[PDB]
Amino acid sequence: AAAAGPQVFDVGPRYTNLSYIGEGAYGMVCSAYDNLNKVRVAIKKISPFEHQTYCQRTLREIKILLRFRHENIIGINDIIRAPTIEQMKDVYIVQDLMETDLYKLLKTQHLSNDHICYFLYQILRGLKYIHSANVLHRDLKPSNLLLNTTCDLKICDFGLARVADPDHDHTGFLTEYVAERWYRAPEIMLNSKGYTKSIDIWSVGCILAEMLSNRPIFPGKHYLDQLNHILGILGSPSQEDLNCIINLKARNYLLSLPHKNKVPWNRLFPNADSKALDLLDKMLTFNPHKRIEVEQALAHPYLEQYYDPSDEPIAEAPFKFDMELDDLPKEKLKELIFEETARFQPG
Repeated sequence: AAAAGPQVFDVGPRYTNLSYIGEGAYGMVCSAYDNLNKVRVAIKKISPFEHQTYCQRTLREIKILLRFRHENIIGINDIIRAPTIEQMKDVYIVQDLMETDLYKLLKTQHLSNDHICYFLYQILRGLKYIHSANVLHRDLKPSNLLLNTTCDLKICDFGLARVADPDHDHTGFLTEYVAERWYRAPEIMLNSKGYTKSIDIWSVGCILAEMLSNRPIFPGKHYLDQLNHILGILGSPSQEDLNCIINLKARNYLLSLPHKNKVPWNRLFPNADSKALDLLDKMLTFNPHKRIEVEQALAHPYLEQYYDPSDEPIAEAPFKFDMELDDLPKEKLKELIFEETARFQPG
């Protein structure tokens, strides 16, 4: 078995000339030469079978990525695992090699207006598909946007993704949340489980702001600070938008805060295209009901060079029902992962 930083990175006959390209969630990532397609590929080694949580996120990601087929969503090209459940301790996911991600790129590179526009278009084109499958990504952020050397953009990391469930979106004030703090919609901190499509549009809005300035727009240091950051730019919510928050504890928290006026986007982003700021405004709308939808965003004048709804496909096979994964034991989840990965076996 081939070794790297040894641990075991055992990827069969097909994949050779391994190079460590960092750590991931439940294992390590290497590039490799695909001896069959004659290209360098990315391979992620995953070891989740000890933890119900790691199993759930792995199964969710595999089920979604295998069902989805879209230019702006990372595909699974292969999955390497032992031929039996008993021998399966690890799973290797083979994906297109993407040389960087928007997180890494924004560390050092200034984006041209043309790059910002093309990246935003591709994010929303991928997100249109995701949402058309009745799926929410729920963890959109620069590190989950992969880029290759020709600036093709692919959304990745569906470990926190859920089937949309607007009916069951309500929760109490200060409900604990998993997805990265700085990209969370205001309603997550107030009264939302993040089970509606509008939470993903907020994250895209945050990413657009970050592309315009190379710094996170709402770098909250703590759960409620995320909201003070948002209201420090957007200003105090309107009476109308408060009237939409019926949770008394969430509404009274907002009422307790001193009045804050809106900071104009052109003051924050003086170098920005005016059309980009108009669209930013509509994505970073406090009220999730008034927030722009993905298809409206694609149709915005900022994106007019790219917009072509005939070339913006939707999903053939939406997830119509909850994937009831939350209270399945590890052992069943391992069986489902085994079954889900069976198509890639010589077998």
